[PDB]
Amino acid sequence: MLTKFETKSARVKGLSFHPKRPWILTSLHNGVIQLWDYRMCTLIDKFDEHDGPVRGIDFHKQQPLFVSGGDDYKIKVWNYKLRRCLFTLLGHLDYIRTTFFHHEYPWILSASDDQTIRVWNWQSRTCVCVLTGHNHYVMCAQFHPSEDLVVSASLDQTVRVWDISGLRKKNLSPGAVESDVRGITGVDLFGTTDAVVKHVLEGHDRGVNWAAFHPTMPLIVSGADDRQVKIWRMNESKAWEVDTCRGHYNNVSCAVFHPRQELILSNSEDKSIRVWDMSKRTGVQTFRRDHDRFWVLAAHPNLNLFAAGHDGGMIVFKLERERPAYAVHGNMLHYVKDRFLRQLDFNSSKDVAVMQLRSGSKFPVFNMSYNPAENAVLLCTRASNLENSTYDLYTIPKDADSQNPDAPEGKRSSGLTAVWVARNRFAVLDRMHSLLIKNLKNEITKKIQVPNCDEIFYAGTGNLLLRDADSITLFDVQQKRTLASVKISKVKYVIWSADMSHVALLAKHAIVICNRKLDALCNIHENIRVKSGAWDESGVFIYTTSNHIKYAVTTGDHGIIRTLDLPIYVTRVKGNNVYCLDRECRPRVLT
Amino acid sequence: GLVQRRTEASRNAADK
Amino acid sequence: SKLNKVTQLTGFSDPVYAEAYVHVNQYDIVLDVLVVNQTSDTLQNCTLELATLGDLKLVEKPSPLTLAPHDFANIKANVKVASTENGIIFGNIVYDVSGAASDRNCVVLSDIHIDIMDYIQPATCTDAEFRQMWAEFEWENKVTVNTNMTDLNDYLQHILKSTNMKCLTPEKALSGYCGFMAANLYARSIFGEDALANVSIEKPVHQGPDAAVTGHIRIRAKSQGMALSLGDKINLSQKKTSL
Amino acid sequence: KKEMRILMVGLDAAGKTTILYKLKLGEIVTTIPTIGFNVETVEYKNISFTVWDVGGQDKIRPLWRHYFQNTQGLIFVVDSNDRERVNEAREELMRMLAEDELRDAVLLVFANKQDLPNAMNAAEITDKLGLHSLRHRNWYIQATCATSGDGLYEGLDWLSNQLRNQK
Repeated sequence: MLTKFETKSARVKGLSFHPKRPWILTSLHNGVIQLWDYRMCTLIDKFDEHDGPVRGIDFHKQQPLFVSGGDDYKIKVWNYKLRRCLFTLLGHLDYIRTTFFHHEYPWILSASDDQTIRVWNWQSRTCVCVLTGHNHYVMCAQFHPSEDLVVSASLDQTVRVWDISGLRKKNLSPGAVESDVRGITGVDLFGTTDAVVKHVLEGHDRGVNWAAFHPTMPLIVSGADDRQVKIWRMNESKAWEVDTCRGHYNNVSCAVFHPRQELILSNSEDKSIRVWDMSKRTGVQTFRRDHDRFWVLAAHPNLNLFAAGHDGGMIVFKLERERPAYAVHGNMLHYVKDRFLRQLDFNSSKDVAVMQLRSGSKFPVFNMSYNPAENAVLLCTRASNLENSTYDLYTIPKDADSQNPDAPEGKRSSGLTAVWVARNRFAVLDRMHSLLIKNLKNEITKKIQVPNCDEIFYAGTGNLLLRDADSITLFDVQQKRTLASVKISKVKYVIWSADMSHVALLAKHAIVICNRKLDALCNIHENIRVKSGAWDESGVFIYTTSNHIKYAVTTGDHGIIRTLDLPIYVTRVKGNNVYCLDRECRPRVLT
Repeated sequence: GLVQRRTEASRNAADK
Repeated sequence: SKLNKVTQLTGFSDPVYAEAYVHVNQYDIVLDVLVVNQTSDTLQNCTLELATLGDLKLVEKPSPLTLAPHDFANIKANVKVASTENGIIFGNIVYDVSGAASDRNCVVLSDIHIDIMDYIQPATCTDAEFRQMWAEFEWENKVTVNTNMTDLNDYLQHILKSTNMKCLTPEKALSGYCGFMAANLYARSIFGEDALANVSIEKPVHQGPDAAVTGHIRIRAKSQGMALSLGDKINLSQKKTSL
Repeated sequence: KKEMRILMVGLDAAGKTTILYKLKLGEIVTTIPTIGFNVETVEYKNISFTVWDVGGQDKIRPLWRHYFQNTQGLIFVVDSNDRERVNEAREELMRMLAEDELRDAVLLVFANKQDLPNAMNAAEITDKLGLHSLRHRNWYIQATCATSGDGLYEGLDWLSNQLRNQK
């Protein structure tokens, strides 16, 4: 788990990510709604008009609106630009558990302990439909992301799928005559014909707390007080249980599909978040807290960001490191995308898959080192336990067929980091923090014991940069001597100029630019996390934060070039063009 | 570099 | 010259250029922000969003403006100072473009740093009062000396100038070249907050005559913010002289 | 109370739905472009007006023909700020006015969004729509701001007087 942001507050019952802004709404048990910027780690605003716990919260996808639903039986619709409640929807008779906006229609879906699901038109401020049929508290109701379907979860031990296609036809038909249906009082005790139960999913032994649709497949995930997460498949005529994920030891509060991977995330009152493989139904990862129960899970629609609400606040996290593994040499970019090593020529813009990587690494490639002389690549993979870290040595085939890239047999071995030192030799940092020099056959040619070395970086032919806790040392591998040292804590990336005259040392919040002797020329402190950088042909270091493209000159002058909507990894800068990789490993050019 | 001192003098001053 | 207080907030490649004139008064900070539309598009609801860090409070939220193509406007914002703490003002310029699906709705401003030195005045007390306050004060900040200065007296004078603190230790007690110096410093804020510092510095004889001054500065105050802000100011001043 | 059927049509974003809910609820409803129709009953001077607000998107304009039957009054809403689509609004209005089912319908034109600084005035819209070329049809143009509600009640007062004299 890569924690990005963490809040301390009263119990978080609801979470919603803003689709475009780096914002998250948190609804608290004390009636307060908090709006946070998770990039800046700041509270933007607070909304406190609800009389008691707020459980339902959702951002509108396009409008400057959010909806909240509380134990006060009120649904409030808010304009976050105006920082005011626009109106309150009244009609539920008991606690509102969930509130969601429809993705196309001006509808709000609400689920309540009154055993009803209500659809509201937020433009007309009217209840348009009441879904009746659950015999207990309706803990969750969600719209299908593309179809006129609703899924609901209830303490009646059932998950129900509702067809709302009738509701759409009635409200969108332009020829609906002025019939004075002053029908205030006709709560037709017989369920309104506009929404029909399509499927009833029975199989939980206790109350169901959450249900969610799969974003693209006809799958439903449900979490219940039976401590099970169930996967359901539906078609037009039938729905059935596919399988059950077992391993929670208390009530499952929320379960969601991963929006981009075949993974299920569930959280539970057992103080754990579990990640499940959707195909194998096995627990891939488990995250625990010592004292705080989990209540709600949210996934960001467009980013690999998750949020979990617990008794003591909220966590915003990532499952995986989205940083692409890449190496730049001259006009060629080598980068890893999925299972393929790709080669991009910056001049021709030709992006070709050069080879297929060996299947079976559970962990993404952490770093890559390219050797242009032997056309060989070192791919470093870090395990969750650093001692189990591996590197793969591949030779890139010359005749790469772009449609069917060859799968060369890579030599896998144990090591923390592997970096090229010479044309026919590479250095490996072993699990024992010892420096192993290997040949192209992966044979140990020299063993060098280095005190306090956590990481190694390339520093020219025969030289390495060794990172300790508080310094970087330039080390000659042949002479086994330290040449120079610079004080900088926890350097993550080292970027040399094209002529090797200058080096940029990238820490989490600091950039130190040094000359070839490791004399510090400038030190830049950033409040925002530094992501990547590249040297321009002019000798300017262009770097990226999470929010900006910035420049730094060797004299210490630095500034903002451009705001970034998404964090990007700079690969090369040429004139007015910044070549970069996005978090999806797509090459982009920014002017 | 911020440290809370918990000396007998600081306790006696706080109690005074 | 007003020019010495002009701080550039955005770059020339930004769709909205901004610069601020920062005027620090005794209890309030006036930001006069020039905003220039560098685009051919009409910027609707162009809003200066300010956020403060420390004991700074924004008095009024800037109103949204509409900027014509290549038009300019001044936005004044007042920030109140409640205590003697290091403040940082963060901001964004947010705008809506009519009709163009531009992905850029936000320009991020440069951080504006408020200096604690405008609130600190040199003060005098007796050695007995200093020792009593030094024992009684709850918050200590220990700053490690990290300077390129080789003279102990030049380093003390640099700290006195950079902190606006008065040296209480008499010149005779500082006299003579022994490679060791200790001095007591005292200041008061305009809010009546007492700040004490002890400077304990040495010349590391084993590193030669060109060795930089080494040691510790201890700052004591009743408030956490005062001790923290003075410590950060001393750390920043020492790093500027290392260039 | 006399019941009167009114069809409210016009291009997308003309503010039709904002006019309808401003008259009924007194409030400004921030509306997304209407992808359908709304039906609301508004009472003015003991006449019950059943107003049909039909969406003005290109895909919905072919469906306006289904609402012509039994229409006693036509309200055409024009965005007075949208100079580019005024000719399109004229063609669509002229196409509707050529329908035999609308022959006896009274025409009210709302020149909406007059609060905007670049808005065409009611006289300029009258010429651009060619309303002076209409023979044998009672028409009126009213400058309106749907957000303030200005001119909406004057337009309804004209419509109520015309529809009262037609029997």
